This record gives sequence, C-alpha cells and structure tokens, in this order.
Amino acid sequence: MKTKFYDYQGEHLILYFAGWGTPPDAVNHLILPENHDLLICYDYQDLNLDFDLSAYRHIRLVAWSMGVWVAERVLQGIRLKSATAVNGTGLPCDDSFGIPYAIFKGTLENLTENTRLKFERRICGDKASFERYQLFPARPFDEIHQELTALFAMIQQDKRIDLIHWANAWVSSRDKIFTPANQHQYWALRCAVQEIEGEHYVFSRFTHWSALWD
Repeated sequence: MKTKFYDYQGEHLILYFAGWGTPPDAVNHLILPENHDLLICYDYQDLNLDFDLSAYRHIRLVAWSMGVWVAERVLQGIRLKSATAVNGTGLPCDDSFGIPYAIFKGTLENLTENTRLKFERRICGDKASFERYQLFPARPFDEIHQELTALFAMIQQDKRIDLIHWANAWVSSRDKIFTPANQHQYWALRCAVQEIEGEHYVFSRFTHWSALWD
C-alpha cells in the first residue's frame, strides 16, 4: 500500500488507515500531540506496509471505514497503545455488520468517475459537506478502481475477525456507507462506542488527533 509520513522526530506514532479511495488530505487539518509522528496509510492494492515501526514506543491506531478491516490484517501482532475505529467494522462486506454485499458488488461493477462522485456525496451526506470535500486532491480513477477490486476480493476471501483489540469506536448518526445500526451491532460487546452526529466522513468535527482516542 501507499504511505505519507510526517516526521516530527516523535517517540510515538499515529497510524491512520484511510477509507477506500479517500484523499489522505482528509485528515490534513488534525493537530498532532507533541512527540508524535504521523503515518497515513492508503491505496489498499495489497496489505504490504513498507515502514519500520520498530523504534516507536507507543503506537496510536486510527482507522476509517474499510481501513478498519485492513488495519486488523496489517497490525496483527503489533503492540498498540490504543486502536480507534471510525465508521468501520471488522466485517466490511456484511448485510448486518458492514456494507451490504449487493451494495459492495454494485459499487464496484458500476464504478465510473461519475458514480465515484455519487459515492463521495453519500460519504459526505449533504451538499455543503460534499463541496468542501471536493477541495481535497482526488486520487486517480484507475488507482481507486484497482483498490476497490483488490479490497472486494480480499474481504470476500478473508472473513476472520478480532485480529486486533479495539479500544474505542466512533459511530456517525447518519452514516450512509456503514449504517449506524450495523456499526453498533459489531462494536456493542467489543469496545467503547462514542456516538457522534454526522456522516461517514466526520473528521471535520475534529481538530486534534488525540480527541479521537482520549
């Protein structure tokens, strides 16, 4: 996969796993706590993370949407100080715990540049939110089509759960991708759930990374 590394010479690391096809800049505005680096992970063509995690003390994981399922694969076995899910579950292609199968299939089979914009509208909910989101650099279409293809295959092949331990999960009240009912159903007995009013993209309600985990 791809990475963007922000080097603050920190002893600790923030690991952020993006949603499918989403711009890394979606979290650009978030302020880091002192003594922390940030590594943005995205473009899940594969599950390979070419980054040395070995020298860091604490690692704070934040994962959005399909990034949750991915993070469970990539960080299985790695000691994390905390792991935070944001609008995503361990079962991302699931009628009851994630995105329903027919929707996952239909999104991929009908993906064009036009329908990509339609999906982003649903990520954002309202027009105002959508128009602000469109100020972010758009990743190339061929890249995100290849990414959804690999994700849909791997998720179908690999239905394991609880590969890492989650400390908390944020659930948006009006999430149209991972519905709140499906999120609550997955996280209820796993971790602490913070309910927030908003949509699938909810990082415009945050100014500081640390507010996501504390």
